[PDB]
Amino acid sequence: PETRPNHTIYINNLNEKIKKDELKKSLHAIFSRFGQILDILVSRSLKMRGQAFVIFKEVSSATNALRSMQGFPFYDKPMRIQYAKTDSDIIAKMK
RNA sequence: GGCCGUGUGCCUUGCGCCGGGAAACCACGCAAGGGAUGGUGUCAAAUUCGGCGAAACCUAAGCGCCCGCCCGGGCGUAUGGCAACGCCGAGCCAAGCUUCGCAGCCAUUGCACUCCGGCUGCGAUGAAGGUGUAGAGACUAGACGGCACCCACCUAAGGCAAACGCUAUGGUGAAGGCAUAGUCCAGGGAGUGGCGA
Ligand SMILES: [K+]
Ligand SMILES: [K+]
Ligand SMILES: [K+]
Ligand SMILES: [K+]
Ligand SMILES: [K+]
Ligand SMILES: [Mg+2]
Ligand SMILES: [Mg+2]
Ligand SMILES: [Mg+2]
Ligand SMILES: [Mg+2]
Ligand SMILES: [Mg+2]
Ligand SMILES: [Mg+2]
Ligand SMILES: [Mg+2]
Ligand SMILES: [Mg+2]
Ligand SMILES: [Mg+2]
Ligand SMILES: [Mg+2]
Ligand SMILES: [Mg+2]
Ligand SMILES: [Mg+2]
Ligand SMILES: [Mg+2]
Repeated sequence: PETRPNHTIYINNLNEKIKKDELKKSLHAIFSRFGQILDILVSRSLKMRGQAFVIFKEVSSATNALRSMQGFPFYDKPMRIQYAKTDSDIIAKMK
């Protein structure tokens, strides 16, 4: 249902057809009114397909995205949203 | 269609040998013979532009030489030819591969930060191999070629085995297709004309 506070959020169960260059722009404008966004990682590989990571500036921007856009029908499919249990390599360089 | 020689290519044997390889066996340098060279299926495309190199054989202008000189001849001799054929640069190519773009189905609910599941469908791509390279040339199929597999034989590194050892993803089963089987038309047989010496 929910994991533990983190800047990055683990998203799965999505439409597995939209291209990498297209899906990055499909998440930019919709998930912007929560705060500053860092980077979005998308992979079409068998392990990572239908899965995406989204990183915000602060926890407040990440928690707002967790509640306001919870279970949004993204391309005819609702999305499962959890916090990333493992910290990203981007955040560790800043801390 | 058959004999007698010539050169070049080819394999076998016998011998050289800073080479690659674990070995088998490739690669080379040469010398002496023609006995020996698996199968089955599959692919039929690009076939273009230039350049380098060549023996046997054909020939003798220039040279030397001799007919005492000249006049004419005679001799040798490629730097002239033809050509088996050895390659090279660029473009291009059918399947089987190496890697990407898009579609389609079968899967998969998956926490990753460098990147990665299958199968058929074109399009693009690397590594072989081919074309270029036949008597001018043209078309047809095949194999002696490309690809996949099978068989025989050798070997045994890696893997397996406590171990005698076992096994190929390693090799070997010639070159021809610089036109091979064929059809076709060039060329000689069979004219005339140019160039050359
Ligand atoms: K002969
Ligand atoms: K050796
Ligand atoms: K050839
Ligand atoms: K062994
Ligand atoms: K020929
Ligand atoms: Mg024989
Ligand atoms: Mg044809
Ligand atoms: Mg004279
Ligand atoms: Mg005279
Ligand atoms: Mg002679
Ligand atoms: Mg000559
Ligand atoms: Mg040529
Ligand atoms: Mg031709
Ligand atoms: Mg042998
Ligand atoms: Mg040929
Ligand atoms: Mg020939
Ligand atoms: Mg022929
Ligand atoms: Mg004539």
